[PDB]
Amino acid sequence: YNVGKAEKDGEIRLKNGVAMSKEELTREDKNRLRRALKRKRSKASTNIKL
Amino acid sequence: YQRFEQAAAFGVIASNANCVWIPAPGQLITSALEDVNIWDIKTGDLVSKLSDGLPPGASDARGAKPAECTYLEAHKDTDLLAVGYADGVIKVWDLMSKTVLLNFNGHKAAITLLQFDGTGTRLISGSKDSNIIVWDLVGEVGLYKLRSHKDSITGFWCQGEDWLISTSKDGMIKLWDLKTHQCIETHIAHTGECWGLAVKDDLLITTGTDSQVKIWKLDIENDKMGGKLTEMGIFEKQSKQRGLKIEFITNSSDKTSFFYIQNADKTIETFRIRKEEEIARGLKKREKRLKEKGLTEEEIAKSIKESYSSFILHPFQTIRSLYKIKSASWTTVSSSKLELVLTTSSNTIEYYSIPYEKRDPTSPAPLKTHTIELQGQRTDVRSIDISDDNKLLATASNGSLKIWNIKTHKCIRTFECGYALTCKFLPGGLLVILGTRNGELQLFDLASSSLLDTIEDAHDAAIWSLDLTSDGKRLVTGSADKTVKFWDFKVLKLHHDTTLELTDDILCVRVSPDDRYLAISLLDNTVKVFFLDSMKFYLSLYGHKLPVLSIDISFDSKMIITSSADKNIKIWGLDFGDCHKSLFAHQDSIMNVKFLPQSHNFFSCSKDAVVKYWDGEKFECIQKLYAHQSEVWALAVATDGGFVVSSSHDHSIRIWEETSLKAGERLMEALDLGIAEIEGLEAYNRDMKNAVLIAVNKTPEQYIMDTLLRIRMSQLEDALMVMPFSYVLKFLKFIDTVMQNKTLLHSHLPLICKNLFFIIKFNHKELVSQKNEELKLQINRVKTELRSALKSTEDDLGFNVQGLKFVKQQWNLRHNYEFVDEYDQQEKESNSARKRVFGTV
Amino acid sequence: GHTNAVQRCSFINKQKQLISCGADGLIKIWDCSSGECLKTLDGHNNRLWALSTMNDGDMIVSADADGVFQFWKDCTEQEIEEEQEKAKLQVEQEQSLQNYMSKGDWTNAFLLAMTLDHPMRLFNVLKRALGESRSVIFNEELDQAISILNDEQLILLMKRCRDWNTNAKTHTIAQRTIRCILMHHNIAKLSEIPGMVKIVDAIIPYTQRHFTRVDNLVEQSYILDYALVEMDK
Repeated sequence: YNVGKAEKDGEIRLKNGVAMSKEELTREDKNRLRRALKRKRSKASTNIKL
Repeated sequence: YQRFEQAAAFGVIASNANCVWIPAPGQLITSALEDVNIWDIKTGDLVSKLSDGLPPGASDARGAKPAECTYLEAHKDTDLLAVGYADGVIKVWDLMSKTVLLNFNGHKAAITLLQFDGTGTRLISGSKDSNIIVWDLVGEVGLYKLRSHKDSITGFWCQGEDWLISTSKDGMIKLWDLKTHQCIETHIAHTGECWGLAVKDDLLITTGTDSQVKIWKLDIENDKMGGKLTEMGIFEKQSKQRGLKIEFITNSSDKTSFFYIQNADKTIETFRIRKEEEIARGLKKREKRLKEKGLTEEEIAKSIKESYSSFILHPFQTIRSLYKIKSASWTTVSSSKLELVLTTSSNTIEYYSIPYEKRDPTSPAPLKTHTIELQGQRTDVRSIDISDDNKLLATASNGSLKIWNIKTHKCIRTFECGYALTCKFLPGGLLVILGTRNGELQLFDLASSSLLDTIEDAHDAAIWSLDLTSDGKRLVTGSADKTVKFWDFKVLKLHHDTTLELTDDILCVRVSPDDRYLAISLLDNTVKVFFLDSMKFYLSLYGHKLPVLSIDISFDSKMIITSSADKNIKIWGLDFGDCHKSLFAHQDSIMNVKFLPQSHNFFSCSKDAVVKYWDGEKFECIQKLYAHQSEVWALAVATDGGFVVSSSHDHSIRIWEETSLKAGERLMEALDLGIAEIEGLEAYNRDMKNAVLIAVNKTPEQYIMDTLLRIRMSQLEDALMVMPFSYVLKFLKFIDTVMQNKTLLHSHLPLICKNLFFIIKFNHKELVSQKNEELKLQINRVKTELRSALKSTEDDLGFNVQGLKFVKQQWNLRHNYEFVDEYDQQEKESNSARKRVFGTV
Repeated sequence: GHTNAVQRCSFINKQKQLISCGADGLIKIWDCSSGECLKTLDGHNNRLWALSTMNDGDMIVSADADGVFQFWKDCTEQEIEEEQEKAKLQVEQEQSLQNYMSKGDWTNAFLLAMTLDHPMRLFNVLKRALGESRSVIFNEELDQAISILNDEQLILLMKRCRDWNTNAKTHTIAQRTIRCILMHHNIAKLSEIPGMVKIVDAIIPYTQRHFTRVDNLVEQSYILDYALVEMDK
């Protein structure tokens, strides 16, 4: 068993085992996680006149 | 080159902001884009104008459009005015000194609401960025931020230092605890956006997008973990549009309360709060009516709850205005009458007086007592002009024509006209001619202050452009009817001379200064030049992708400029019609271009709210003028070239006049600080029988532990080797003190073990040599507790592995197939067993 | 957008929308203003010849060639009301959860986290409730709460325990919760819960690794004993 992607769409699950529901995450965290996702994928006449 | 700076700005009475009424009908404070105006209601004249400074066009001036005022709040007792700007900047203004006192920058978007506390020492600001920040005026700092809301703050209520209620565009009403900086309660006020919030005692009212209006009782001291906000009832206002603002006012003599619901339409609906006895009296009467109707007692009580709102609220009166309303505020409350002041979106101020007696008002409609309308134009100015004397500026707008004195900036005369599109002075500065959208030509006389003549059938369609010859005896008008018509001035009346039929709609017509060329722009993207005297075709300029909107010809009749909706300015040679250069000038359509007199330099204005000064020979942008907030529709250049006048969609007319430690080393420092405190307290306690730690708010054990965590493991072993033995005894004392705290020990048990065992192993020889009896006892205490903590984690693991194995085994007996033949079981287990694929070389 | 011939068409919701039936048997609701398919209703396996509407299409009747009638009723307002009520309850639960965690009412915060499915808050509730326990498994109230958990909640909790167990920095919270489940639940019932054994299968191999570690830490700890005997000499 390897902890992988969350089965629920709303949930976010990381390889370390930390799971976060998107509802609870604060907006700054949501952006931070979104940016972290980017890095990992990258490594792998009338109308006119008036 | 010389620099152009904003000499003056006028024509704006009330911009996109709220209005503040101050007692002396009293004065009114309203926003004028980047500046704030103080008006006198009775006289209708501007008392003063607040400008921070740094006029547009200066070298020190910024390269972006000014941030307009968005919300105004004044504290009456202290004569302080707080002005919020669309960039999230709060400026505190001194009304007496008319100067800026404080400048707060904490918001990332437009400020939606400001509010002084009762004592006037703290300012709460809400912004479109969904944050509420409390500012300390005396400290000139931000105390704390409130960051629960997920959309723009529409309204909030805080009359006490202890509690605050906020409303936001996400549909939530949130109760805040100012001493804890946390949100305590959250309710969905409305299905969509929640816009209005007004609180009077326990009574609370909020407005959503629809006509539904909710009532809430505010039992602040409920302290049940819930119910500080509970829904009372729903009452429907007549206006189906959203409610923007709600405000209470109380009559001191009669303790009666009134409030309004400013709608997005042209309606303000006022309401009266029924007194408690009247609620009781009404309740009995309705119960008798319902009882007479034969309804059961249970049904009556439920209906009374359904009709709860009607008992408290009485629709008082509805104020109807010709123009959409932008903001409103109570002015005075009295038994005789009730007065309101509002600002419309069409740049005017209206004062309403409501005389009333007892329940209902005396008049069917409110009385409009005062209006401030002379110094502005209701609709946007489509065309402007400057007289030859450079003293009178004619501004033509939909429904009205106004003339201004450039020196006093005050409107002299106002004329009622059609949807004016083009306006120009006749020679002498005593007459004006308009080209209306209905195809009419209107001639006004300034001295007579009346319209002399109208030519109803001048054109079949809109008259887009209108120009005069240098002599001023001939008139040229270009219209959407696909014709150009020549007119003569004969004593004064206009006579049609000739008609030139073209193939497509005409957008602009220009006559060269010397009266030789006539340039006409067509909707098929082409500019046609004709010889004025003979009307013989001369050239057909081509290459513009979108229709040409303005044309202008140099004073020497050598160059012709064409600015089109394709964002390009093209400069041509009239001798051969060759294009000298195409400039990608603006970020949107360019509406007007004008040559400076006696020079080839020209100005350009576009929908991007930027006026640009160009050089005619070098074809570079000399200066960028950022002062307008919206589209610039028209432009005009003085005959002498001393100043340029621009009129924009924001109802503003602007005149431009020509002028370190490493790991281990950090750990040793941490040990010194923590163990200095631990040893100090231990000595103090024995006898009885620092700044850094206080700042971080951590115990000595936690402070050292955190330093250990921060050290990267790849550096930890080398960090501990650098430590002297004297610090190792300090480290051992730290581990001893951690042992008493069982919470910390089990939080970081593996880390403690790795560092402790490494320390002992590295310098075991020196540790054993020491004959300190105290040290022997520490290692005994450290040893026993480390085992028990490790054993406790050890026993829990062993219990679970054996228990979970039992659970697996029981399921196998009940729900696993067994094959008596051993060979048949082998293949079954192989198939059921998990399979993983590995790459092999 | 129709695969086959369209045999009926009628306007619904005044000018806003149109409904069409095709020989493919698919009823498609389009938007007149944008000309786009908002919804597709599929209750037939043959051609549709007839389509009746009433109250601007609040109820729609379509008959198959086989003889099957589908009586459709509008439920947009019914659906949105439920979502509003669900959202209103969720907003209450979220706020109540934040209050309990700030107050430290873990026995209540645990229940809310379980219903709301907030794995992070659930971990913090158990983590700092365990920390207080250091100073039967968690405490009397919270141990009772775990015992009451039904089959659905137990499966959800054991899934979190599995994931926490994989990490050596967080396994301690997983073991005590698993122990709490074993000590306060009928072991027979846990086996029959579908999918529990597959969850249990992943837990044991990691539990054994954590067992091998810690046991080594105990072995290493006897350097203190060898230190003490040396100092005694």
